[PDB]
Amino acid sequence: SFEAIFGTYCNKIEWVTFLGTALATAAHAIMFHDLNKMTTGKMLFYIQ
Amino acid sequence: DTLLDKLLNADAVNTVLRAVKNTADAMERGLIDTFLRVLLRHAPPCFVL
Repeated sequence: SFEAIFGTYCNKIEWVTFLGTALATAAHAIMFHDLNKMTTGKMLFYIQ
Repeated sequence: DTLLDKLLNADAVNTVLRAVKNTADAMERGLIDTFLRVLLRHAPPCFVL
């Protein structure tokens, strides 16, 4: 008798990246290491 | 560090160093204090002496 443990076929994970994805054309990703220190971000606009 | 951490860290350093520095000051002044108080507790007045 035999069991024939054949090749364990370790399926490698498919990688992603945020900027490589198509949502980053709507995003605008900015590192800011005191985001843990902001209250918020509150862009003022002047419209004539 | 996007530089706002750096003042906070060096002020932590300054606070610890000033704590130890004024601590050595307090140790010296407490030595002055208890030395003076021992001389007071071992010094009789002039109308006794």
